[PDB]
Amino acid sequence: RKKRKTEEESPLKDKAKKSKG
Amino acid sequence: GTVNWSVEDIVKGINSNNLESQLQATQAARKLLSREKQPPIDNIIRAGLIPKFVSFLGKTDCSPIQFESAWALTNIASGTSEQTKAVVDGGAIPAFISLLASPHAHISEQAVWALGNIAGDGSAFRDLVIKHGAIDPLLALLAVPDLSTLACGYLRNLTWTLSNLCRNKNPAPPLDAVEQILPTLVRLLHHNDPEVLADSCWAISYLTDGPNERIEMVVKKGVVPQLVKLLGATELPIVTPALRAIGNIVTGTDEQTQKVIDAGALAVFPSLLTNPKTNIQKEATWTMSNITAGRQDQIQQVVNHGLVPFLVGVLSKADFKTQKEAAWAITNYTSGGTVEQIVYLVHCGIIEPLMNLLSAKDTKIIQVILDAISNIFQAAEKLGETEKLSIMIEECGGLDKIEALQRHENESVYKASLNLIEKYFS
Repeated sequence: RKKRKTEEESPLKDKAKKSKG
Repeated sequence: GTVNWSVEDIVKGINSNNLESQLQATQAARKLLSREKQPPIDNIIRAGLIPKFVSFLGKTDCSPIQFESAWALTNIASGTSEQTKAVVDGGAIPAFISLLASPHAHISEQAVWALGNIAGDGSAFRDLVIKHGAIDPLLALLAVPDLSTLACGYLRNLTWTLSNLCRNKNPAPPLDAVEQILPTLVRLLHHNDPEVLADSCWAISYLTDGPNERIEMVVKKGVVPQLVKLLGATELPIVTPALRAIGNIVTGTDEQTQKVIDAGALAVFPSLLTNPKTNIQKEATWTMSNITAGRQDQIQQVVNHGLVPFLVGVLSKADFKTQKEAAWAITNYTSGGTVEQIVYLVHCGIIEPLMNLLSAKDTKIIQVILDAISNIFQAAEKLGETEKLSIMIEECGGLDKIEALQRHENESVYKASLNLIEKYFS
């Protein structure tokens, strides 16, 4: 199994939620 | 008279039998939940306001209170899972999906935003939003001839919310939901606004994160070329997700990997492998490790684009995590590469930077490196050049470390060490 899938996925991940200021 | 109200005053107004009084009180609530920091989300929930807010969403006759309560519910939904749960528990999901059809663009946009926060909580709510039928109305909002005629912010919210419906893996979104959303996604990926492009890339990034069948339905859409183009963007918020998507794609079948190579992605790596943002450099090296884990003709493409000296470069100096991905890229390269290709790698100066990493406090990178040394000697063994290789490793303090790891603790290590010492050295 040569290919290595993602880990911690750290481009992080865009904020999942947004508060409307 | 709707600025910095106390929760009790807000409760007082919402409970009155006066639609206008409830409107002022709702707007007051929205402003507390919109303040710079420490919005009293829990206090509002305890006061039992969510059900009132959810019910106001269905007041077609009074669009302003539909907007205000939509905004208040949006900010509550932007909180913790328990807080988002409170909004869902109030029956807001279907109420919001009905608002998507509103004649008031600013109200349906609010609904789009709220649904964004609900789906963004995780797999469960994401799939619940989809079950209540949110995809069709959302996509219908984009069924226009030219995306540019839509308000800038309205489009950014729709895209972002769609990227959340594509987000999370345990489980991954429903296959049929992904197929529904993709064509629109392919279209947003060609829009000129940098935010829209970033969120579109993120969406593709989520969809390509998983089994190869998942990657396939995205690649099948012919977006690899556009992703490669965005890979060369000057805006970091675009390059980051785009690179993550390209990286995910190359973790699949060799044929899926060939698609990114054909699209000319390798020409952008000299830049990415020396990128100022350590993260972009880490992701790029990881991407390289999966390409060097491919066919010899794909490893050869890595060679033709002159990316080997860059790997030597990353292995030599970089963030430790980036160096670790470099090790892999090397051990994979040496594992599937031809003899002639392994020779080239050595001629590029891989031996020294590879030896120096053996001094690292990380049993994993050590097994990876020791492994590569093995593969390299194996190639030299095929040319009767084992001794010459021994010298090089011996000349740069190499052996002085394998002998050291020979007294290492981890079984897999000292074993590999002990072997290299007797099979090629002492």
